Amino acid sequence: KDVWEIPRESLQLIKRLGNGQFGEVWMGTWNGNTKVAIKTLKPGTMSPESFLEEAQIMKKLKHDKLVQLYAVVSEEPIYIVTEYMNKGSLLDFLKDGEGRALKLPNLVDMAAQVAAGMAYIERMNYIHRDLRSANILVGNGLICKIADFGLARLIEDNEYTARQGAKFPIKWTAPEAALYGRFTIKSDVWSFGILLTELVTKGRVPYPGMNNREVLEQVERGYRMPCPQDCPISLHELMIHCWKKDPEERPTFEYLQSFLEDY
Repeated sequence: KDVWEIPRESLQLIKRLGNGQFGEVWMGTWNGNTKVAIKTLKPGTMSPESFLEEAQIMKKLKHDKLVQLYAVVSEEPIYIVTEYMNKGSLLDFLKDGEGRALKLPNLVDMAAQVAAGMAYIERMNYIHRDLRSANILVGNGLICKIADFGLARLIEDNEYTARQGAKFPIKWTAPEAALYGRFTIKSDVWSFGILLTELVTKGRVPYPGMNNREVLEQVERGYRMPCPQDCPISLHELMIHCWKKDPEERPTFEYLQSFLEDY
């Protein structure tokens, strides 16, 4: 029988943690002693086969800076049981005073963690496609992990041409991806670049006064974001590095991981 399969009896949902277009994520315990997170699938929403494509990828990706899969309940409603992160979303962790009081050297640290996780996915020939503050979960001791592999794909030749329909976060998504549906690890690099922006401005929304419509034209014409306040030019140059038009010209997460790891 399946090694990851588990009996819905051993799961005791206790609190809603978040939502999704295909399901609601909950907090609950497994076998009465381990805190877990359950990513359920709303019945009339998506195919059990599809929902499960995320779990399939999760069983193939194991890194410490990546939310780990604990089990799966393959019968409707589907369940994806994973590691529970105390602090919650990086986005909301910054939007307060706990992680908000956080000083640079500390923020740079968490960033280095996200690069390490990305570097792994890089080597694994995977693509996240939805990299950003809200999808980064924070655990105890300022630990940061990448979560939500709903749109993650194993890179074929080198990119992924979506159905040219799905709508992605215009502000975090690279231009060649949202205009040609040409996604690559380099596209996440662009997104990493915008995450720095967030992680550096207390979880502010990228491209302040503009809208997905506007942001689409400036970036295109070659205009990027300016160095955020109390933000070194040093790592803003890192951000403009991540926002280059030619993806080949953008750095690799390996580089990125070390760069932030050194200061």
